[PDB]
Amino acid sequence: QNYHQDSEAAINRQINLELYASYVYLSMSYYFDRDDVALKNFAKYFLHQSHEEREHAEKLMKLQNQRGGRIFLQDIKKPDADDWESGLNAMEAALHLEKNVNQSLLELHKLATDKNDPHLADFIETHYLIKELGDHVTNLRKMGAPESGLAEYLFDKHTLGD
Amino acid sequence: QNYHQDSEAAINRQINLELYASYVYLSMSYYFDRDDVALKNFAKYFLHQSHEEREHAEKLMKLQNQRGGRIFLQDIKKPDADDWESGLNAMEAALHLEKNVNQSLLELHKLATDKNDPHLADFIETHYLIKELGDHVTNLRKMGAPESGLAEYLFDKHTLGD
Amino acid sequence: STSQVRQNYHQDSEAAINRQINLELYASYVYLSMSYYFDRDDVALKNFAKYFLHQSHEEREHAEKLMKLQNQRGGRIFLQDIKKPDADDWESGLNAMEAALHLEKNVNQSLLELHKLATDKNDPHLCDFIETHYLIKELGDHV
Amino acid sequence: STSQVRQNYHQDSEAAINRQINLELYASYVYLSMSYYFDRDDVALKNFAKYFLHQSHEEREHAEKLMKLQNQRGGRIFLQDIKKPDADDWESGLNAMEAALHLEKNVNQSLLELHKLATDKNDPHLADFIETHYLIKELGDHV
Amino acid sequence: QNYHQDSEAAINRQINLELYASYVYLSMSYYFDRDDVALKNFAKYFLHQSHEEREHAEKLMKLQNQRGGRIFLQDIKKPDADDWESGLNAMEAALHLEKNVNQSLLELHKLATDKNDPHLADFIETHYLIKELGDHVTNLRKMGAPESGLAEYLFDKHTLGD
Amino acid sequence: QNYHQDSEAAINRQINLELYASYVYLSMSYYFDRDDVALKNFAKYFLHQSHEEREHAEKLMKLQNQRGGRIFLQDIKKPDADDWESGLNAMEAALHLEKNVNQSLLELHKLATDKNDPHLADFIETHYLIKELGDHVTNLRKMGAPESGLAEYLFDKHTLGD
Amino acid sequence: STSQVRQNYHQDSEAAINRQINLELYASYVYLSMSYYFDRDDVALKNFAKYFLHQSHEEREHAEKLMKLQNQRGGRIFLQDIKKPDADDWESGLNAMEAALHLEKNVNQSLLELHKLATDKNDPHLADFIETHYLIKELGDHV
Amino acid sequence: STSQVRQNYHQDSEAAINRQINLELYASYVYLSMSYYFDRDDVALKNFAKYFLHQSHEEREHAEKLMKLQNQRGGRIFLQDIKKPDADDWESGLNAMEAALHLEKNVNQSLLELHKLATDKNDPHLADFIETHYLIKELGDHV
Repeated sequence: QNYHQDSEAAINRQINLELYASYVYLSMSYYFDRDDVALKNFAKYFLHQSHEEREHAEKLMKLQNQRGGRIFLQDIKKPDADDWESGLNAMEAALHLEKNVNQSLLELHKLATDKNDPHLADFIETHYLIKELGDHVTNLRKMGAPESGLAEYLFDKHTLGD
Repeated sequence: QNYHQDSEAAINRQINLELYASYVYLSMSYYFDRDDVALKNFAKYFLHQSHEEREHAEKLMKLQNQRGGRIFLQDIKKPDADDWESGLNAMEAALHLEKNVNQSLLELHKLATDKNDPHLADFIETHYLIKELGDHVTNLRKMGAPESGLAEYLFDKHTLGD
Repeated sequence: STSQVRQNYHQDSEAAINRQINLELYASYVYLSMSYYFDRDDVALKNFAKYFLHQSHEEREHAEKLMKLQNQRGGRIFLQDIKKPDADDWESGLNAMEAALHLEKNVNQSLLELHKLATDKNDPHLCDFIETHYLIKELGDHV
Repeated sequence: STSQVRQNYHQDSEAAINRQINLELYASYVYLSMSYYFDRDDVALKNFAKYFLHQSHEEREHAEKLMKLQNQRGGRIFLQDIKKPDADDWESGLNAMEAALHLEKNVNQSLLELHKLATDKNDPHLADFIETHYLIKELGDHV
Repeated sequence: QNYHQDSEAAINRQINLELYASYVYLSMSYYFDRDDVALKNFAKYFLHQSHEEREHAEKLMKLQNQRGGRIFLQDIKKPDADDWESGLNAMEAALHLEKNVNQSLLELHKLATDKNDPHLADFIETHYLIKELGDHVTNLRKMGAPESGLAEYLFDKHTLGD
Repeated sequence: QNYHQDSEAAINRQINLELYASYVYLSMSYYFDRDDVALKNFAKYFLHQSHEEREHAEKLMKLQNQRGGRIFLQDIKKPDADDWESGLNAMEAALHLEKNVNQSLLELHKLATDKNDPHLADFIETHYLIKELGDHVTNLRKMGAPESGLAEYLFDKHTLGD
Repeated sequence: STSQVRQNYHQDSEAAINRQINLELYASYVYLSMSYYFDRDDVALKNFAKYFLHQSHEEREHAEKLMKLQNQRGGRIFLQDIKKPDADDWESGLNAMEAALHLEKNVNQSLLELHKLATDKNDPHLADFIETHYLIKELGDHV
Repeated sequence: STSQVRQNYHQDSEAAINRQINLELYASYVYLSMSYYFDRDDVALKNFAKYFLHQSHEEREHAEKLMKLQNQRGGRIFLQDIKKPDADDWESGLNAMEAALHLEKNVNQSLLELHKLATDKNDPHLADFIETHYLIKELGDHV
């Protein structure tokens, strides 16, 4: 059967993908630590979400070795840009990103049809992480975002603080 | 006496009416829970008041039966619209709403002339809600909004968060 | 055009959800009116009055969960009229429960229907949700 | 033009409230006058100063209940001069004192007036408010 | 001596004055209670300061009666206007007002030269009230008052909410 | 050895420079207390940081007397301007300053090469003060600073209130 | 021109405060200087070290009380240079002591001067301040 | 051009930082690789799995300490690819349990080298930071 070698190939792509997002969210994070962006909360958000997607790839690697399979590590590609211009654009990307990262996670459940259903837990949390990202893109826009640097400052404070 | 069947008839209009508002209020709530709107505290506001107009119509049916009358339920008409445009518009509406809802709740008391004066507590409450409603429509207009999506955001947090 | 958060969510589902919403909403409305049959002195079963007000509120929350699901996956909520119960006077000993328990079928079935439609369109998120939101609504007696 | 919140609130009540605003305000002013007398050395009845300052802040509070009602039904508050009180024999043994009851009568009277005006115009809200507020305005002295 | 009648007549003009202050502030307060400028929190500001210039005139009449003098009560003239236009113009007036309230309070101390120095504790608190008024006027001006009605909202919340 | 006289000379330049830092942040501090400026939180900032650079000079003199050195005090010169224009331009000066105050604190360590490394602990916080200083300049410009004076009001409330 | 908040504040008072701000600050600079003479191993009077770091902090808070009055009355704070103390190597640390004597005197003096300039220009607020501030300042030194 | 917060930070130091940012990020990768090496049913050394997940996060935090120093001194963070755990041809018990020896060597070495460069460019803050970061790093491998 290719089912056992198709599915151990999927855990690896996701592991190298859920690790990628880890990188991007980290690159994003310290784009906001820098003095000429200086939105300490934007930093705190992604950096947490960066840990979340690290802890998420780490579960994939423990499911692999449980299911007998083997762990094929690939280069963690550097994100597409290291200057994310704006908060509104950093969100537009992490949205585009958790969506492409969620594209494959789906191909991983329709091809497993486990009785374990192990990952199904982290499939629900990625979806909670998408609506939150859309909600965050919408507010920035109406707030005459993104250019109004005022708008981003208040969102840093009143949305990424509580 | 037509008085026993007038009242039981004005009760059934109000029951279906105080029902409608709940529906209208539920529609508004999840018009803000949707990602192109994204004002959770708006969403939170109406879904409490929906429950409160619901709690208000549940009393009406317990009063009907307390009075021995009969409960003639009518269709809960779909609220006029499913997209409420802006926060400011949604408020202007439920102001139009709880005002027209009060109009017959007036026709109800004057046609009653009870010794029990039971709904007088809820008559006293439909009025606190209307003052608050204009109070919210006014703060919004002067905030340059709604053409200023910023405005609606800030109100979402500063007035609808405490 | 398209909502910025939509994924693997097929158009036949977005509609079927909105079907199940007006449904469950109808379910709150009959369950509601029902609690208030038993409450009339002609009946006087605070027990059975009591239980149907709760099943009204739980069915509405169900509606809520669904709505929050709709907007969660980027689909739009198009409400319809919550039709007045085609029932009118439920009444008698061991009564109208028949017309009552019934909807516990058509509600639950429309869900299992939704369950097969999700498997058809390979939407695993939708599947788990409905399975969580069928098991729950299970329990029939007393519940 | 019209305030966005008005409802079955007849222009006569709006003027009648505002007239009850200046009245309670005058009532506060006089009670104050009376109060700061019992304090003077020629009389030195701190018991009475005590009651008349307290009632001084309570008729002012009354006044505010009403203004908060005014802006609540949607009407506009027009304030007038608080006329000086006619009083001086602010002292004695069996006198002057009650000459203030004329106040408790005319105050409490203009209220019952406002109550019949509510009932003529069919504003059950204004009515239950005036009734609560007059009953609140209870009887005279206590221990 | 006219000094005994000088001072006891200054106490009265003042009693009639610090009373006026109370009245104006109370007029101001419920201008922000009404539905066309629903501010609430402003409203809490002045109505407390009306209490503070009432309890302040209440002390004046206790002193007159201690200093043997007499209490000559004059009309409480209606405030200059019963519409204040803008939170900005409410503050500006009370600055001007407390400024004219304080002018005479000076003519009251310079013409007293007591050993008791009674009112000198209330002369120090009307100055804390003057700096704080201009502090509220200044912030509102640079906010862009009034029109940007947006300004008066934020000031309402972030200045008067704490 | 000139070393004992170059280092005891470098201690005094700095004592007369971190003292000057104390004087600028005070002249800054009470330019915000004034009624036509009135940012109570801006004031609280420099009046605490001003305390931070007076405690900083008091350590220098105790180290001068510890290493046997002698304390040569100079005039504490009046700061460049006693009217700082804008919350943003005070931050640009205090930044421009803490960088020139740190320019010499460097020459003082490269010329020291202790086994004690006494002022090494204070070098690590003058750098925490600069990153922070730029972080606030950038939000201000950013916080769409300045012009719309409001910017500075929100920054006074939202960044400097917590 | 004029600040929106000034009253009965004469342009002389405005200037004599500012003289009083530079003074007190000069005091904090000398008292600071003194503490670290008693701190040097050549003197090793920690108690006198100790007493004079506290006199420095407190004559600086003084200056701040004064600045906050300036802006409180509506005048403008024009700061001058805090000159070095004429002192430097208090040989006999009694020279140190005699320095402060002529300091406590010139300070307390400029204050009492501010006191009669206030009586001159009929500014009862400025006067009560300087008085509290002088009484505060009095008190020899136990300790 | 230039960031508003840079001071005596030679561009040499800025480049040498971003190298150690990719280096210490690479190390998060290997230790992870190793860690889950021991978790496989074939090795079953939970203890070693556990310790390498610890050192994966603890060197990735290191990475952050660095980037945050970067943006502290005013320099710009440019990530590189986190190369795979080169892994010549290894994954059986008792294997390149080394690997990490040379890894810590090249990590701590590149650190120690960075110490010589601050000393050359007279950058005491960068030098003070790394001595701590290395001492922290030292002591560990065991027991």
